[PDB]
Amino acid sequence: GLEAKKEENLADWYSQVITKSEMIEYHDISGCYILRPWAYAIWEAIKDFFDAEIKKLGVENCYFPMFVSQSALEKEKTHVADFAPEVAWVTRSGKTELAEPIAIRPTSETVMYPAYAKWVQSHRDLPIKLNQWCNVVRWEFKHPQPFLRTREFLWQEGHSAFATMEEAAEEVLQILDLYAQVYEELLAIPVVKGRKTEKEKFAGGDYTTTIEAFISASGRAIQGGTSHHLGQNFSKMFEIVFEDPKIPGEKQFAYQNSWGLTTRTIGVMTMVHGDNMGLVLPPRVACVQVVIIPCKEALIAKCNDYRRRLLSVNIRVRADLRDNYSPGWKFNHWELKGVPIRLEVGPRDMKSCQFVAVRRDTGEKLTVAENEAETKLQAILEDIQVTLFTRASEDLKTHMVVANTMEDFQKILDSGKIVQIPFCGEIDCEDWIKKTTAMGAKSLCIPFKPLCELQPGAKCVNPAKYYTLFGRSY
Amino acid sequence: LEAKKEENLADWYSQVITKSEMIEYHDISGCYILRPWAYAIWEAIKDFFDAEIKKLGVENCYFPMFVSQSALEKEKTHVADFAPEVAWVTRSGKTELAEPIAIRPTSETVMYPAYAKWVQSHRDLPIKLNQWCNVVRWEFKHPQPFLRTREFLWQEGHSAFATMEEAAEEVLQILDLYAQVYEELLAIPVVKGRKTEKEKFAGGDYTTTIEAFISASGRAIQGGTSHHLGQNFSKMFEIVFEDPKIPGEKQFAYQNSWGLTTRTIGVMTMVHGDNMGLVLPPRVACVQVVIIPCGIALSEEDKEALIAKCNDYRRRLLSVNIRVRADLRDNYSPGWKFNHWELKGVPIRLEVGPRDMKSCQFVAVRRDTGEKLTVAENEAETKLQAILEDIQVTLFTRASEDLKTHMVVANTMEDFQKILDSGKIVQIPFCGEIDCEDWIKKTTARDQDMGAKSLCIPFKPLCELQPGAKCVCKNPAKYYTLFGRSY
Ligand SMILES: Nc1ncnc2c1ncn2[C@@H]1O[C@H](COP(=O)(O)OP(=O)(O)OP(=O)(O)O)[C@@H](O)[C@H]1O
Ligand SMILES: Nc1ncnc2c1ncn2[C@@H]1O[C@H](COP(=O)(O)OP(=O)(O)OP(=O)(O)O)[C@@H](O)[C@H]1O
Ligand SMILES: Cc1c(Cl)ccc2c1ncn2CC(=O)C[C@H]1NCCC[C@@H]1O
Ligand SMILES: Cc1c(Cl)ccc2c1ncn2CC(=O)C[C@H]1NCCC[C@@H]1O
Ligand SMILES: [Mg+2]
Ligand SMILES: [Mg+2]
Ligand SMILES: [Mg+2]
Ligand SMILES: [Mg+2]
Ligand SMILES: [Zn+2]
Ligand SMILES: [Zn+2]
Repeated sequence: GLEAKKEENLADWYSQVITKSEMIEYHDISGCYILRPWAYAIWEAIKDFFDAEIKKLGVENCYFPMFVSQSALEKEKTHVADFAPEVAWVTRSGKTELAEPIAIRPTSETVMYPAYAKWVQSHRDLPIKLNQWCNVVRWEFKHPQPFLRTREFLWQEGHSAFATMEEAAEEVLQILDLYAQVYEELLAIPVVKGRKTEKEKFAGGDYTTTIEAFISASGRAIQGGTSHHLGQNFSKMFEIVFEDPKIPGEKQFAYQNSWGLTTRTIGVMTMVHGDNMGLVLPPRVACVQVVIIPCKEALIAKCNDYRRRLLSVNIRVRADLRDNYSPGWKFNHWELKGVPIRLEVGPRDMKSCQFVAVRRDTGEKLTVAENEAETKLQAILEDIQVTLFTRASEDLKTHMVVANTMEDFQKILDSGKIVQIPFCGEIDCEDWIKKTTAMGAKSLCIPFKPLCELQPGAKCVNPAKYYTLFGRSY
Repeated sequence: LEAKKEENLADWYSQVITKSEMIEYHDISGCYILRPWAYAIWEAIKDFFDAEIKKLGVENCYFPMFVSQSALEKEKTHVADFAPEVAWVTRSGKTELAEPIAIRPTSETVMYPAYAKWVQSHRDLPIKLNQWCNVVRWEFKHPQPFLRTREFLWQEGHSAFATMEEAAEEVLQILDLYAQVYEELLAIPVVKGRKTEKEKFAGGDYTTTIEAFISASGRAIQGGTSHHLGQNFSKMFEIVFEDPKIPGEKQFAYQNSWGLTTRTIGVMTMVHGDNMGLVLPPRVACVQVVIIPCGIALSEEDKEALIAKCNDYRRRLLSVNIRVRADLRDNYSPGWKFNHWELKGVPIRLEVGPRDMKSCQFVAVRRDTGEKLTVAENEAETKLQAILEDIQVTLFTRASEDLKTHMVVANTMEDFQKILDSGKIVQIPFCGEIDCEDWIKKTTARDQDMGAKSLCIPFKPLCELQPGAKCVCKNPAKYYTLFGRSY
């Protein structure tokens, strides 16, 4: 039983939700968390979707080394100068000092791009589109939290190289849309697509696109996935060049993108859809969509007749026929785990050709005829998915509003909301917003489709260049 | 490709793995990039093994890569001989860590502390977890792409059971699955066996293994490992439960652990590769058939028609589940493509030219034999699928007969030494003592014209040991033991 309340102390509600759902176990190294099968299976569903989609775009899977040499990492600013403290360094094997220390990838640009330079000697050799599923380490400064901000995490990073800007620019938005599908269609989480401001964008790229999600219970936004156009910053840095097709002896630098998505997805799913009864799984990612619990031989045969029939309609179902646990225990158990539907069968319903289905999201008990099983259970699963998305949508609309001068901006921000405001775009101004609201508010993204069109000649909260989504964030 | 596999094995191997576009070199010694052509093979192995272990009830998870200094040293999980292979993170940025942290060389000390917390009663067993992950071992021995790399990808399975008989049954099920990966996927024959006392995982009860043979070097290699740990680790980490029906007794879990790595791909390369390059077994080839337009005089519409035919073969082949690629690139000649996909080891090259179209035929060329066949266009799905099956059987049959030729029996040290020096591995009567196995290693080095180590005690040796047979020292022999020079 979960005894914390998401409204009371978010930090202790989250800790008990991830542990009692058997998603997370704690490790003795700060910011490192064990992914138990319940959590890992969600990542695997995400991985199945994204991998298939990027494969349609021509991207191929690979695996590059985890260790990055001091020269390659230092080669040029993959990072900016402040990222250096988050890099973990190996300096010895056993008791023997390494001649030069080696770093654990915090990202793989500096591992991959020297090889890209070797593979590209003509425009024939482009595009290169590689993706890897792997683990990366960042010795994070902020307070660690499972799946939101971890010291080690799992991700996919995609790195693609092109002959022209226009090819690259198209992929950036293709990948971002796929990140948006993961959140919206898989995890039933609504997101805002946008571009990072000068201050918040990756210093190694030209522009950074992003999807931002909102976590009501904290009043904070969070970056869900990232898709950069690196332009020619890295190809100039690593000499990824090909020969001009028309002009003797003349070199062109490749255009590059890089994009990544992490297990942070699962934490956002938890923070958005979790309730005071525990985890709530969107059916699309639930490895168990229906759990069957009997409330011997006659009644179980009915339970297994339901479970074979549900498998026959491609529904992921588990029959919890264990005799060593009381039904009440099972109810609590699978509710904490967030199974979308509990299918209860008692002696009463069996004789009636009946059963009761309990949806995890709303709690309604539904009495359905036995014949009705595959058709009605799948209809409930799709309404749970739609219901979870609709509830989080209307929650996002409620907490994302518009203000046009600083005093109005703060009042909404202090009410636990994020707001789109007319913005200079300049770093000095964004710093000032950061400390005036302080607890300080950051820019989240410049939305592709802002709530309002910017008023003719409107000024920042210099003239305004764009409505920018601001808020307190992770 | 310049080098020849029989002349200089190391440079042939370096040339096959790079010109097949499997491997790229890194500036960290013993670390190698897995380009998509190699990684697709890993994915094929992964897809098979993963499905199989799920049938056995094993679940997938992911445990931290970092091992605290205290946890790694807290218990005797490994012999101190392994300490030099552990890589240590000692600082972030320029700030030294208060305590250094180790990179997982294996995950016992990370997992088993959590197993102890999760095991509170008999209800909590069995625990069967598997993780696909990367591991670091600062190898002293000569690193080689995929055979011995300082970072590698693997699967490690760790299971805990209430009873010994459950544990023991799984050890051999996993061993059998490893044997199916090598034999049915990679077409490599293997010898199942048990490791000698010297060669076993010191922390377990017994170690089973599959051993593979690489003829061109006359050297064997450990292809996969499956341990019964008994209760050695459950006692160290207190993975215990009280059976209420057995009041006053602590029930220590019976455990297994098992692992398989990207060494698989290197053995496949070494076993089936030839002087034209890689040879992929159809079962793991990410491209089973490459379609190449030939003979491209032709109007633009005619050329478009010939590409249309190539794409129609590609949809026909996809429709019966053959993995196919149409190399429709206009910037390379057909002859270039022939060589390119041969170096990559594609099982079947399907050539289509304009005369072939008008004739309603195509040409299929098998990578394993080089045989060219003219096939009727209507017969494409059935004939290509039949050839793919015969390639697979051909590759396994060749490597089988090669293993049979190079694995023989000797009952005297002098015969053992002579047979060994001919590039073979040998089953000999062996006492089993560690001192003796050391003796054999340095005598087979001294008296050679690299010492030989024990490979496994075969489950099914070639000959039965005679009553009162004595070892090749003077102690009696306990069992026929497979010996050889090894990677
Ligand atoms: N410590 C972390 N734990 C989990 N996910 C993370 C962590 N740091 C970054 N991410 C995620 O990685 C994705 C791509 O990595 P990237 O380098 O763009 O992150 P970032 O800009 O440093 O993120 P943030 O400001 O949210 O820490 C982001 O969309 C973010 O969701
Ligand atoms: N450096 C390595 N690179 C690739 N695979 C490896 C490496 N070391 C071990 N393996 C493989 O990992 C499997 C399981 O790991 P394990 O620790 O049992 O190996 P091991 O006994 O140390 O190996 P070896 O005798 O080759 O040194 C072995 O069966 C072997 O095939
Ligand atoms: C600590 C640190 C360093 Cl040292 C260097 C770059 C870093 C970083 N933290 C964040 N980035 C930026 C990136 O990772 C760019 C993109 N890499 C590919 C996947 C998507 C990702 O956004
Ligand atoms: C360097 C080093 C250390 Cl420091 C510690 C244990 C080691 C090791 N080298 C080898 N083993 C032995 C193992 O890994 C045992 C089993 N672990 C589960 C998967 C299969 C594997 O056989
Ligand atoms: Mg960061
Ligand atoms: Mg950022
Ligand atoms: Mg070893
Ligand atoms: Mg060994
Ligand atoms: Zn301003
Ligand atoms: Zn002996």
